[PDB]
Amino acid sequence: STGSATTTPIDSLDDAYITPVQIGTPAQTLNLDFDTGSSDLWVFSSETTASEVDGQTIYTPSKSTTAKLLSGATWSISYGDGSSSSGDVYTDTVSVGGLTVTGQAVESAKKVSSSFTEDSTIDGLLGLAFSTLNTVSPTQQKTFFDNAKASLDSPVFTADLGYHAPGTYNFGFIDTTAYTGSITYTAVSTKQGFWEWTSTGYAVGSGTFKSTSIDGIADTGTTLLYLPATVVSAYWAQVSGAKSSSSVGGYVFPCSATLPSFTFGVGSARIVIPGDYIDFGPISTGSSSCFGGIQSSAGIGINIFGDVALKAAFVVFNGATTPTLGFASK
Repeated sequence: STGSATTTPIDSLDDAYITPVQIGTPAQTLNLDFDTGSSDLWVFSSETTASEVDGQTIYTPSKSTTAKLLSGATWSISYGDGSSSSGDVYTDTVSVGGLTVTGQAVESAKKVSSSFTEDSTIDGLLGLAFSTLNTVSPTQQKTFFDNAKASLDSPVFTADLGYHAPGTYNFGFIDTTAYTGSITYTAVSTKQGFWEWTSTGYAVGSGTFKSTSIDGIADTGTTLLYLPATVVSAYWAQVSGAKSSSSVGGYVFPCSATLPSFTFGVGSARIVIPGDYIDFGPISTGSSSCFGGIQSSAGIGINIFGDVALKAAFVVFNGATTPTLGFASK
């Protein structure tokens, strides 16, 4: 089997991407944030505290003939941005882009933090990291990808995120028309439960490439590119007037600037992030100070190749017995 679904930016900045997902019988379609940095499929639901729901589409298990309470199971998750959610668990039929999993754990939110409430466009998350991170207790549950894997033509999914445009998540096949050149594959460590890999270096604009190992995670659920303070300082030093602002919470730059590109290494290959991808616009409405798309990972504890990086590439998440990551230009 295979699946193919379009993923669409939630706003004009590409702050996140939503992908329609069919849950239950008859289908209830929710728009979920596919997140390769976590491993819980959770939804706004009929059980979510009413005051914490503001415009989201909810899953109502009582209206699904295939829903079953997973008795005794609870979940609770906290994300790197400080947001959180928790609740109980149902199993139900879940389909993405024509690919169907029966008996998928659908984690129903009883509580969500304010950031989720305030984002009316995201009806929940669909985790695509390794199932070892799943938070369901006392019986840990499998991700949608893990459940689908044996049925897939090939044990892979791909992320093809657009810049200010829709893109595609494919399951079970590599679309050879979706990228240019060849795909370069690189080793993955699953020790922390992430799609963790080591970039071979970077360049700023037309500058020379610096060969250096940068361990990080491929995370579709993180908006920006978070790299070591040395790397980030070298980037922003090439932008007149750019500075790190403690008040704002990172690097800002004059909105009048033209940003240089940023290149990252994948083995001997190179992925170029155009300068425009690094512009996240005014810090507040009408401001002439703009927020940077490359930020320091210092104090996160991990480097994160988020959407800013991933959307410059066609990315293969290879879930074979020895997982790997592939990157191609597009």
